[PDB]
Amino acid sequence: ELQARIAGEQAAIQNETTKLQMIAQLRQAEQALISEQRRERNMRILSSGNQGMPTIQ
Amino acid sequence: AFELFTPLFNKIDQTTATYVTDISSRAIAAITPVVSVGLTLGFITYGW
Repeated sequence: ELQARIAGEQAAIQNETTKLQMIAQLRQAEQALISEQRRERNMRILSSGNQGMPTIQ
Repeated sequence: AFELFTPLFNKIDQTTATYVTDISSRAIAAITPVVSVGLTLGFITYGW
């Protein structure tokens, strides 16, 4: 019974390892998404579809 | 749309009208009657 308990404990540590891998992937995805938002803002400022300009009055 | 030279030209035209054309018109209109009568009377007097 103690051997099987220790085996279950190893399985739990395995699960934590998988969870940490998943957290690292999510971290990378979040950084990529922040970069995408930055580039969306940049595109919106510099878009050639803009039609406005200051008016002389 | 892009409108920069139309507003600028209209602004400059307004400045030239109010400050170079109207002032000249105001001065000439004020002196035209008086100078007219004075010149006519001077003509008569000098002739005599």
